[PDB]
Amino acid sequence: VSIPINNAGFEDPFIEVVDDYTVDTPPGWTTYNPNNLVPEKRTTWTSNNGVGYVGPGTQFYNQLAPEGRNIGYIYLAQKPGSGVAGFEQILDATLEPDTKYTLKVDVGNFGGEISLAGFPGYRVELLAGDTVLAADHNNLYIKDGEFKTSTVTFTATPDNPYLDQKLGIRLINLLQGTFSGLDFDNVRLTVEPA
Amino acid sequence: SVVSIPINNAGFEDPFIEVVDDYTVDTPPGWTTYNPNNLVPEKRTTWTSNNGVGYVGPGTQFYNQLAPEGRNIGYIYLAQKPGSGVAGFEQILDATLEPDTKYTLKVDVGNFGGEFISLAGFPGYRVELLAGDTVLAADHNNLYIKDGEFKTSTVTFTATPDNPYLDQKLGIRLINLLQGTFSGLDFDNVRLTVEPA
Ligand SMILES: [Ca+2]
Ligand SMILES: [Ca+2]
Ligand SMILES: [Ca+2]
Ligand SMILES: [Ca+2]
Ligand SMILES: [Ca+2]
Ligand SMILES: [Ca+2]
Repeated sequence: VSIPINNAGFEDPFIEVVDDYTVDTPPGWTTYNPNNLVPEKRTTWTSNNGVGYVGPGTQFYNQLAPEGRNIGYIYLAQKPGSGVAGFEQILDATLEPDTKYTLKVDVGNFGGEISLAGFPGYRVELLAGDTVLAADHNNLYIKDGEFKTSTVTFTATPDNPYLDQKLGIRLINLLQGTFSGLDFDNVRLTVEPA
Repeated sequence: SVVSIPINNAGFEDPFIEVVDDYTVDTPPGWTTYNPNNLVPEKRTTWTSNNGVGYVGPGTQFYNQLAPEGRNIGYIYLAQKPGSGVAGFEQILDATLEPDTKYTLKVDVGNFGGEFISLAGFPGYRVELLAGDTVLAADHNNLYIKDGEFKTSTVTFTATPDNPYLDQKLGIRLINLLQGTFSGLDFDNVRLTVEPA
């Protein structure tokens, strides 16, 4: 009923200090970088992704991390309109027919003070091979300091072109606004019979 | 104070079609053909890629209900293999993106069934709410629609005063994704409303 995802809640690496965070791609995820917005050689000033600690006393959120200690974030330095980037993970599971997939991700708009107000917008995708089967493109209004849960669902029929191809997830910073950073957490993919 | 945004031929009711299950193969009034991948030729002949309007009236073979609104639906068919690109309808609206406003776009998306060369199967759809060239929010094939049925796609978007695209023209796209066969789908009942956030 549940499909396994590595580091699904970005709990690895463990981070001790409040509001600390990494600037390396979270383990178990690759950087989705179709427009080359995330450079090969990262700096703390460049487009970046990583993991962050949302602990008691966080200046980023009114709540704690939706799950565990940690969230995964994407930050883009380029100006709005330059493209997208984010997290991708291809799974060791395949598109199977008469099956309904439910992808749930929590999407965070962190606030605080540089000022962190505003949002670049998000997209969450369910892949089979290279094909986006279903995606939530920025449908939820998320206020600074809050998380909302994005849901993407998909049902494959026996006649689907992409059966037995590898399932995948993308979590995308759209860069359609500033402050152009956002957080994700608690990735969940469950199957049930159609 | 919820108010709607004018859309031309929002229901594809223009033009009138008298005979049930008959259809035009030309771009519907008030809409342009979204063809970013040139999939739909300028002159259409029935078994080529085309789009148009179609009458869903009593006795239709194509659906387990009549049209969601009025007599007519808007359809898009693509003859290429699943994977070759996307095409559908676009209409740029008169209104412009406004701050502190929640937008609600609702569209009925249809998966016709039957035979004609077997119509079972579906290409995938995407509904987009636009400002300028920017897709603010979109429903990329999020609803499972059985052959013979319609489902209501909903796209919402709240504009903040810091939004980079204020005062750009609003737009709507209804897209055949070409990720399956039979590679035709219908649309109907396009509505866009605004209300304060
Ligand atoms: Ca977590
Ligand atoms: Ca650090
Ligand atoms: Ca923010
Ligand atoms: Ca109609
Ligand atoms: Ca069909
Ligand atoms: Ca229905």
